[PDB]
Amino acid sequence: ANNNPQGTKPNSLVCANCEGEGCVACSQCKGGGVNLIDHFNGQFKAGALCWLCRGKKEVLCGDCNGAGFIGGFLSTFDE
Amino acid sequence: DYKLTYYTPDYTPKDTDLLAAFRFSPQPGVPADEAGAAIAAESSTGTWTTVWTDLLTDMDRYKGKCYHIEPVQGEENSYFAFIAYPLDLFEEGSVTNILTSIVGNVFGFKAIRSLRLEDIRFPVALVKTFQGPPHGIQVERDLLNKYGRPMLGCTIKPKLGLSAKNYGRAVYECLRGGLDFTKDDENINSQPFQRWRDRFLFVADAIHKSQAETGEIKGHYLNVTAPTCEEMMKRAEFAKELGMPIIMHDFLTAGFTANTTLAKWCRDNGVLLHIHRAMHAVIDRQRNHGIHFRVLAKCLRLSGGDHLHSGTVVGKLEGDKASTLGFVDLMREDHIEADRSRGVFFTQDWASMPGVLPVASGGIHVWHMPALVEIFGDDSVLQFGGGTLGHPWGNAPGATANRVALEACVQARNEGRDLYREGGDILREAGKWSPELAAALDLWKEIKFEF
Amino acid sequence: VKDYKLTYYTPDYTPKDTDLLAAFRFSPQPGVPADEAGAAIAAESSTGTWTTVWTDLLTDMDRYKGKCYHIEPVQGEENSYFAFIAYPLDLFEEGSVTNILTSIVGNVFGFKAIRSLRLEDIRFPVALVKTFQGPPHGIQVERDLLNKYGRPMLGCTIKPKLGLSAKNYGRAVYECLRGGLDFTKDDENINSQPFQRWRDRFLFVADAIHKSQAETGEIKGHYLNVTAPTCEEMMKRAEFAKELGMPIIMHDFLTAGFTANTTLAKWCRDNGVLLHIHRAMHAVIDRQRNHGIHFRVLAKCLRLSGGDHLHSGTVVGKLEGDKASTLGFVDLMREDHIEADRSRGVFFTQDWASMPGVLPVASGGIHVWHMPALVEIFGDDSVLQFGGGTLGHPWGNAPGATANRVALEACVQARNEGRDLYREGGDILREAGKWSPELAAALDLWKEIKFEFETM
Amino acid sequence: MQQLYQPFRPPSSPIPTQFRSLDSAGKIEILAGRMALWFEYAPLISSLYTDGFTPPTIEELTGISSIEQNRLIVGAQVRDSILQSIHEPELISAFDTGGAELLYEIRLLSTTQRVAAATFIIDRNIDSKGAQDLARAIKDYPNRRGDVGWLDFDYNLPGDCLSFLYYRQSRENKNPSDQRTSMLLQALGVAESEKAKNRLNTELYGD
Repeated sequence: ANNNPQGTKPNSLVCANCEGEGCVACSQCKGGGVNLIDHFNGQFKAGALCWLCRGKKEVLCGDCNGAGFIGGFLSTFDE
Repeated sequence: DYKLTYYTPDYTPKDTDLLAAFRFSPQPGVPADEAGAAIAAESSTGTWTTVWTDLLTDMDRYKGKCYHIEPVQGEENSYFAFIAYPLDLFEEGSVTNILTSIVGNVFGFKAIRSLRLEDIRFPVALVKTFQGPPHGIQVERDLLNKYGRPMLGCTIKPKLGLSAKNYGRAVYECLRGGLDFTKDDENINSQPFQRWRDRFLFVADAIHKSQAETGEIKGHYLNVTAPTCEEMMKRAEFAKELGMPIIMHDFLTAGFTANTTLAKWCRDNGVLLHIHRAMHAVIDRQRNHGIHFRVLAKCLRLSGGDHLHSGTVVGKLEGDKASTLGFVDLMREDHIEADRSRGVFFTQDWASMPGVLPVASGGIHVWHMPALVEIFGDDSVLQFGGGTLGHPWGNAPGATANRVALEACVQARNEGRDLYREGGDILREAGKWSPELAAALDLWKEIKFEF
Repeated sequence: VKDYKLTYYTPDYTPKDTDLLAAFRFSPQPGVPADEAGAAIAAESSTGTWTTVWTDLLTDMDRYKGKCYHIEPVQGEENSYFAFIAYPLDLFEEGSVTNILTSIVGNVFGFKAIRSLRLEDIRFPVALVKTFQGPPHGIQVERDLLNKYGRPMLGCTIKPKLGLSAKNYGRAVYECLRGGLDFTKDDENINSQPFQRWRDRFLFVADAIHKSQAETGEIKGHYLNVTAPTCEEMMKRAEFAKELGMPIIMHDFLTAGFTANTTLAKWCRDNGVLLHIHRAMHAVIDRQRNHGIHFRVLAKCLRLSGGDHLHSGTVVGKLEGDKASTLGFVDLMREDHIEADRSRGVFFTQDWASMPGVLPVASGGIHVWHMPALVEIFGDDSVLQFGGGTLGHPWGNAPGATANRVALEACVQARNEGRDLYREGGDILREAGKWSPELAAALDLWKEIKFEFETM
Repeated sequence: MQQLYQPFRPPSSPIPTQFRSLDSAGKIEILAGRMALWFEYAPLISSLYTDGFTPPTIEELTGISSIEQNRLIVGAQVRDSILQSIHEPELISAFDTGGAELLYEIRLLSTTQRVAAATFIIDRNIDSKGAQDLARAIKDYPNRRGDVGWLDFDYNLPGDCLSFLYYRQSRENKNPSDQRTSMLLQALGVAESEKAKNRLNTELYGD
């Protein structure tokens, strides 16, 4: 996925990564919904649900934590 | 996020919404609309999205909505922002909850240089759940039986290093002369050189003597600010047992919980409460960061209090004088229309809640008597510092000087004369039948100017 | 030449949103017009004066004055009118129902110019509903305390009222509770009387509750009647019922009063007990269609004062107007915003401002064959009280309880699955009375009633 | 551990085809691991109920509170009542992830009047409040047998029922008063029949 550590739009406050959505697409199944490769040893085998998103094709975003912007008690450190 | 969902510029606010007006200055690069939406989101659920709120379709019932971001003229890189909060976010009877919910963590936002809270509007639905002033204005003017003129008070300046015996003698001298109230210094509670029970005893003795001797009703503000709540209640109960009619408190160092507790006690036990405003310049002195004082005056009128310090306006330039007149009108009156020229941002209706009495102080003398008498009117108290204890003859002569000057000015205002132009003339034709007023007019040479 | 506007009947006057509105239905004696009858009703409920003689002495006696702002005739009846009156917000004490009552209905009902007077509705502003406490818990909180989701609650009242010992009363309570019911109810007339004092009844009922709840695996409750001659005695009963660990108590708000009911509601709020409000001595007021106080007003005053459950009476059907009125004042105490609907009985648009709801309780002479209709009228936020429908089963109390439980579960399941309950009800119950003999006996005892409601 | 005297329990409950040969621990470990979607393992809790597993015990083992359990069972039942009749797959493929809290409100309508309600509620993205008020307005329609302009609003579709509710609520007023205008404009914004529309325009405008 993107490699912005924690970045906004050029002038706006909207976080660039999620574009203000607050949610991104799963990076394991690529929005597919089912697992593709066996991952650990065989307890997560291909054909079943995705091991990460549990079958929702949509996860939260790290830089902007569910807040459509950068700053505040969710995305930044409290002083 | 081209849609902001928090900046609804066409939203009109209800009559059960709490409105707030901020003046903010955004960082370089950030626009104004998004800064307003961010101020609305920080002081509520701190999200623009709906990834948590959409738990079971329980959305947007507990979020604020910016609806006006007009800019302020003169200054640039500085704007006004209006915000509307629902009513079911706040609890009843608690001012701490309102403060915590609004100004809790918005001031620590990172994408703004500075942020100030200028006004606030409480709906009637929320005004009716607080007690308010214990007594008010009409009741506290009927209890003391003093009609048709301001009240007179004196502060005792030789604060520290005075035995309780001498303290009582000075109080007796001042009160016997003709004053109404004496005031206890702000930082005299229980120091080792003068404990509080002794002070209370001798002050009560002096009050009883002077009141039984002069026929009027006298009083002394007794400072009950304590380290805990048990000590505060002990001091208040003892001051009531002696028969004292009025006490004192500090609502900004002791807090709002202690002030609400004391106000409820004072309502139940028939005592008047005078509120001193120490430690207030720490919050509101700079015009670019803090909490304007009219917001704290409103919060005080809500929680409790009968008198309130407000500061003189005899030498302010303009705007500041208009601002102080505005937030004096916000305290004494019952319905105030929006007039941005004198501070008031929103229309406030108090639903027949009693008023609060302004107090002027800070080194004023007899020559200021006309101006004050026509600015604050007759619903106020006038505190004198050196203007009473500095008379060449003593304390009782200074008391009589101030009393004579005040009654002369008010009698001259009643007849229809003008106090701006010919106030000094009135004082001069009054300072002929009395030596004390003549000595006072000769000591304070300040006849500065009028009109 | 003409009376100066009567100063009280101001037709073109819309009332502000901080005024208390009241709707009277009155009928005046022959030879009196309606306009000044309405103006006199407005002057009696306040300063009893049309003139201005007792004022003008530096006084504004026009801020404490009602104003009849609307008069209309009742369609379908001659010589009877509706008068609307608006009072300010300064006449009323903050947080007192006694004061509202004694200020509105104090003197006016004895006025000699009218032949009859009835108070049909009343509207409180938000500024006034915010100064009261309301129900101690509400609906969601009391559904979470008992942990009963997705069905009406079941309760039984004990018919062999008197002459029964406390130990025997406890045994019957136990038998009913372990059969499958949720609540049992103390008889209203039962206080500390020579044959059964209160502390003994409390002891044995608490023991039965603990036994049955521990052996069946869910939460059971009994409403203990804590009505006393004095407030101090009432507090002793309530405190001892809390010490035993009881979840719910009972009161009686029309013979004890509103002061005692407000005090008990505050106690229950501070100590986490639910409160059930019995409805006794009410037909003395709200029965005759032309005098008294409609029960809708008292339901509103109760939601203000305090109480979690309120009796409403089964309305399975008598006539569509009366059942419409009952549905009106059943939705006036569960919802949060009710729009004016003159057919349902509501006159003003009432807004409650996030005050909790109140569970309506259907009671009195209902049995198994009535279960479908009820389940679709009152819904899922309600209680169903059974009298002889539980203790009269051919072979005991526990099988009667089980029959009622099975019928209720079957009906709500068949409603969730999609079928309707106005045409498939009897068939639902006969299908459920095959894998269960108790329900079969109960169906054989009571005669099936044929509903003929709006089927088209 | 059996809990004494629960004689009101049904005989049993049906289980989907894929789980017809599992034990109780299999149901437990498939509920705890979410190894299905809600409408697959709702019959599993509905069946576990009938073996002496009280909602508190299942909440202790699996980890879903009783309110969620009841909501899921009722939602799966409503969905199964929808799919087995005249329908179109725009919604069954949309009720796959998170549609129970909305399916819990149309449970008051009979199977005849559920597909139209589902279409109306998913076409405009309405939450639980709007769904509850819509179902109540639909159920209140046959009671008003005779009123002002009742037969001009059809009842075989939810838009006209809700529009009639708004329209009859607006008539409790007089000349526009600036409050009737809002209610009428909100009524015309949901109606979907041309006869109701031309009546609403006949009364709001021109006449």
